[PDB]
Amino acid sequence: GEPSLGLVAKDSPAEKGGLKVGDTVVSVNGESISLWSEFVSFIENNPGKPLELIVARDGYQQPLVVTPEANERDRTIGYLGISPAFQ
Amino acid sequence: GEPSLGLVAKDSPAEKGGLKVGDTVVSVNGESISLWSEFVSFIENNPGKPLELIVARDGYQQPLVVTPEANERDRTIGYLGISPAFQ
Repeated sequence: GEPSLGLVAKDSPAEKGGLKVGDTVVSVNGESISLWSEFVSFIENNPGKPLELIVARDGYQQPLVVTPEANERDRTIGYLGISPAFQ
Repeated sequence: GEPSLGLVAKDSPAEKGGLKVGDTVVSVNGESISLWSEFVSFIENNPGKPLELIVARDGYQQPLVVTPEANERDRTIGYLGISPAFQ
């Protein structure tokens, strides 16, 4: 639902780019997003390409760059190493 | 996508009711489900009431009961403590 992160995998693109549990993704490449599925779409469809994020963390919005890597099960789609917030 | 548990939060209603990573939820309250979002609908809309699950684990189905608790960020919605696998 909401574009807020649960757990971040160790040594993942998400960890390397500075994402943390609890971050809310505000925008990707300047495009505002409101749905987790939109964030997932940007990840899966852009393997190897940097994504410029604005995230809300601890009451402030800050920029990050994260680059999806080739998913080990299907190298044609991107993987960041993130799970959505627990529901 | 699939109602298959990638992550189960520690000390959550999900853990306390016996759910484990890798379980697939087959039905809730006798109603078959096929989508993660359907399980989320049952959880979010039934805070504080038991849900009767059938779960598939290692090829066998078994009954479990879980009781969603009031969500942290929003105490009007139920929370179980589940997330899909990393993406």
